[PDB]
Amino acid sequence: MSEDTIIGFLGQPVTLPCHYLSWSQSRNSMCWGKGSCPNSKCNAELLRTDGTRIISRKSTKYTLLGKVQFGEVSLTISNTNRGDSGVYCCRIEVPGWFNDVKKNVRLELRRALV
Repeated sequence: MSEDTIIGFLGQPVTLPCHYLSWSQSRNSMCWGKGSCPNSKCNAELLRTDGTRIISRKSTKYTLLGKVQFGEVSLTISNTNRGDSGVYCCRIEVPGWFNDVKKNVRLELRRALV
């Protein structure tokens, strides 16, 4: 496929898309990280859930605005700066081996009439 790319401003919020309406608190967990998806878990982890909610975070820059129990786990970065560009990884953890859903998301950050 094509992966998906998000265009956003600087000093402004941004939301990386990522769902899984197939979600279950009793079996699913999830993490966001900077960079392409590793072979296991997230690298430069920025957000982590436990099936029903956020359990860890890199800082109050990252947050999940949707509902974690309904698979709405789209990352929302708070103040954005040119440093946040790049590929991010959304990894929805499905148990067993080899079944996880990894999704790489690019993020371009531009300026306006400033």
